[PDB]
Amino acid sequence: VFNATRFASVYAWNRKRISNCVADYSVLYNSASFSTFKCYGVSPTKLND
Amino acid sequence: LCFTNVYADSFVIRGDEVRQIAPGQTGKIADYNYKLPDDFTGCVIAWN
Repeated sequence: VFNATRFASVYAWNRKRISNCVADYSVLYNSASFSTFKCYGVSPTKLND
Repeated sequence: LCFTNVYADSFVIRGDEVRQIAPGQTGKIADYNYKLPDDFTGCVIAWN
């Protein structure tokens, strides 16, 4: 998702279904590469709980 | 206005991490170096 070689053009934006897997949003949120990481119905610290 | 006690805390950081200095924020400065209380009465000042 985050380390693909190429992303979609916005007019034809891609949609991947993440499922049957464990997610560690601390690996995302601690990563200083993200110039925006804004959450809209949860706090980023709660994504792990 | 008047002030009952006053303390100025001085330090240097990356300019991206200036946000982490606000109260209730989180990340390496706000977590392991310098945390403000949630009900912080005071001001945060920063310059390049």
